Amino acid sequence: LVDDKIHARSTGPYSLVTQQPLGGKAQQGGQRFGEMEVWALEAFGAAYTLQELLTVKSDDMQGRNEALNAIVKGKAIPRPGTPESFKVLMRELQSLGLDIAVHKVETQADGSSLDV
Amino acid sequence: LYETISRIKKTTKLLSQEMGRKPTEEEIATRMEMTIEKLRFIAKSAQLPISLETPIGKEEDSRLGDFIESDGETPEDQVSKNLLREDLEKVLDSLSPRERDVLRLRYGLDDGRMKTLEEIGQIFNVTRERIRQIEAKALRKLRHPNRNSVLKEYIR
Amino acid sequence: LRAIFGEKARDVRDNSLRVPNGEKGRVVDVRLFTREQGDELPPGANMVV
Amino acid sequence: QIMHRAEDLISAASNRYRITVQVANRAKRRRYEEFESAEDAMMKPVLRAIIEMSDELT
Amino acid sequence: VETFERNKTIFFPGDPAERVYFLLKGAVKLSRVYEAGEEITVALLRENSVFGVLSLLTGNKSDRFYHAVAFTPVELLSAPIEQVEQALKENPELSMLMLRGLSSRILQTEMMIETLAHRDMGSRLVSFLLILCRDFGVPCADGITIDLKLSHQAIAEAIGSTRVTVTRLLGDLREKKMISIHKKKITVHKPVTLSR
Amino acid sequence: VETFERNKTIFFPGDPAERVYFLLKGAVKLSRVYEAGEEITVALLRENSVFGVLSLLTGNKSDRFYHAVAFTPVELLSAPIEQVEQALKENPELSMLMLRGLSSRILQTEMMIETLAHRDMGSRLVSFLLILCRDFGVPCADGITIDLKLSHQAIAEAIGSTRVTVTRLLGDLREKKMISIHKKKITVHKPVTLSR
Amino acid sequence: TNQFDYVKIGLASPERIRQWGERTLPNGQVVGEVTKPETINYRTLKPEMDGLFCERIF
Repeated sequence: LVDDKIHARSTGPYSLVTQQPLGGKAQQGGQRFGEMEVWALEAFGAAYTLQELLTVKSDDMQGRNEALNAIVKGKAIPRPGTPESFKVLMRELQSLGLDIAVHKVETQADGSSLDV
Repeated sequence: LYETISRIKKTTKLLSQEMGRKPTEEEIATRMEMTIEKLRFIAKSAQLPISLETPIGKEEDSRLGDFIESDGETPEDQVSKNLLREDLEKVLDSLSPRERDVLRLRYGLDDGRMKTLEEIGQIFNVTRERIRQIEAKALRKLRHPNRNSVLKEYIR
Repeated sequence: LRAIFGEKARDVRDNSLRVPNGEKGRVVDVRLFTREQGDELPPGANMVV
Repeated sequence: QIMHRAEDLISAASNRYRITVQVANRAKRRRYEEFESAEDAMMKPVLRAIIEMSDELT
Repeated sequence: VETFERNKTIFFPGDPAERVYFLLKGAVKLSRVYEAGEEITVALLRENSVFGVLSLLTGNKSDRFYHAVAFTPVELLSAPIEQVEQALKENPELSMLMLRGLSSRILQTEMMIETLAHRDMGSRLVSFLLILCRDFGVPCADGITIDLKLSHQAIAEAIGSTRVTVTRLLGDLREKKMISIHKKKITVHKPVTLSR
Repeated sequence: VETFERNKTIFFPGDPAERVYFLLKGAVKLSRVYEAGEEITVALLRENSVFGVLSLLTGNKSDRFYHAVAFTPVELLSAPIEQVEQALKENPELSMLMLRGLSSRILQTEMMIETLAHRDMGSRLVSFLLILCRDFGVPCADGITIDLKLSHQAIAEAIGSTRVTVTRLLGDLREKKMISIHKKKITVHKPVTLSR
Repeated sequence: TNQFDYVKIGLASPERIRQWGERTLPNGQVVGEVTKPETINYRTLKPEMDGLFCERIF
């Protein structure tokens, strides 16, 4: 019956490990945007949404919040950061005989660093 | 404890013999030497954890643990709070800006709970008879309706 | 914010059980379960309702 | 009308992206600047932005 | 049988749980609030008895407009507004009961009246000092004293004092003959007699 | 509709007489009375409205220890003790009239009490002066004044000064530029605003 | 976005591996290593002090 399938989530509980909202059917879940779904976004024109959708409504943790806020404030929202599950992937990989140097190349002396 | 547990199991089975399904517990404690409180503790104590991802059940669709969250908190709380901050801030920060400093010094509004009036008295300008006076003064000031009646709703 | 109200706040989360949303309807029953009420519960639970 | 304007807007302008974004940021300013001036609850800063870019600007 | 500690409040202004209460024991003095500051207590009670007329002033829309106080470790009961609303709506006696208790808080005022805002900060301090000994006093040998563990400047709320409580009272304590102290005690010697 | 000469009395202790004294007009004060050489005039009233708290204090058997006063040319109605007895004994409505009244005066004390409780010959008045124009005031141009001739010490009874305060009343007109005076006219300029 | 440009896939030499958990302290003596395979304690639940959940190294 209809009620058997109705849902909504402004926001709610997240995941454990991977903080992205806890989508399972009973309890404030969230719509998963698989590749083929993103294949309908980047296939379209202006795809910010994409971006953000990928993050602030799922992962930049702090990103999440303070967005939220930022609307409550009454203005726009701030630029995102990097989602989580990246950072996670680092970890694994690193945990497996790696030397990941995600890293910038700045200065006129072009500067090679690394990061968190 | 492993042994104690087993020993209990056997001893309780003896009770079960006379009192089927050993419903006796505290009576079993006459032979268990301890309130069921520990007996039940033992029960849970002797539990083996679960894969966090046994595929759920009634459907092989998913593992477990994928319906909970980490030690983190939802923005909904985060924000509310942070409101508090400023809400306050201004609302305090509209009576005796200097004293307002000590309001954050001898208290929070930053990262001390505290700077013991002692240390604080001199911290701002070296003082002994100008502190708990302006302290209460500050509170009672931002207290009472119109003043405290601003956190009256945001009691966070 | 205590101090201001100097509310010596309480200490107790309060996980009542609430009807979630989108339900109605009379209540038929209850079935309490504790040491006396069958005690059908996980090891260390007190009441089940 | 705004609809036809929205059309004309991008029926004779730069990359349909290129536009938008500049529609966007504009409104961003239209919101940042004139922050909550006329309520705007109805004429969203974006809407403004569009009309003032699809008719005023045109 | 609600209650608190020697350093607390019962409530504020603005706070709409204004129904007649029932100080079961202890004073639980109420400190009527003010704008910038300075709070009388005025109110001060006994066994069983009520305080905080709220759903009663501007109807049930009254704002306490007077912060409260858990003066000593409280002890205070209350009752569903109905008791002073529906249950009161009934026979007068019912309302009268609350009115009699209100008359107590009222009598209290009259008691402060004259004794308070008298003129001198010494006579006045005593004008209700003996009164105090008649309220939470402790009779013992010397005579009807209080004994409650107290300031020098809560006292000042008695006058608008600064050191009078610790200085002038010392007089009555010895130079003048009227009370004595045990670290923070009061031994009213007397109803009148010496020091009168 | 009883009344008495200006600045007379409605009774003395020992003679509660007809318990009630529904003070109608004039707008009239009860001076209290007691050993204290001073006898604060606490009660002060309006149209229609009551006094009479006699055949009730301490469950009756209570004299009106507050020697009364026919303050301005009075105007006061009353009603036999029994009249209220049976009345209140019956439905409360006929006397909800009467408990709303009570409130009027019960609260009439606490306020001005917040003023008198201000131990000082200054602000205490600036606050009290407002209350006046807020009750028997006369708004006119300057603003909400009283217009009732002020007997100087009439305002020194709630303070305790002698004549310094009497030239402080001048302040109101001069430095305070907050009232004026015209064969004892009384011209509160303002709710606050030539001297807040 | 402006934190880095390219990634550097590769291997973790034993120094780099041991360079994943040193957390040397001011007592001056290194850690990050775990000397226990067990997890939280049975009585309380706290993380041993050198097991899979040792705090002082995570």
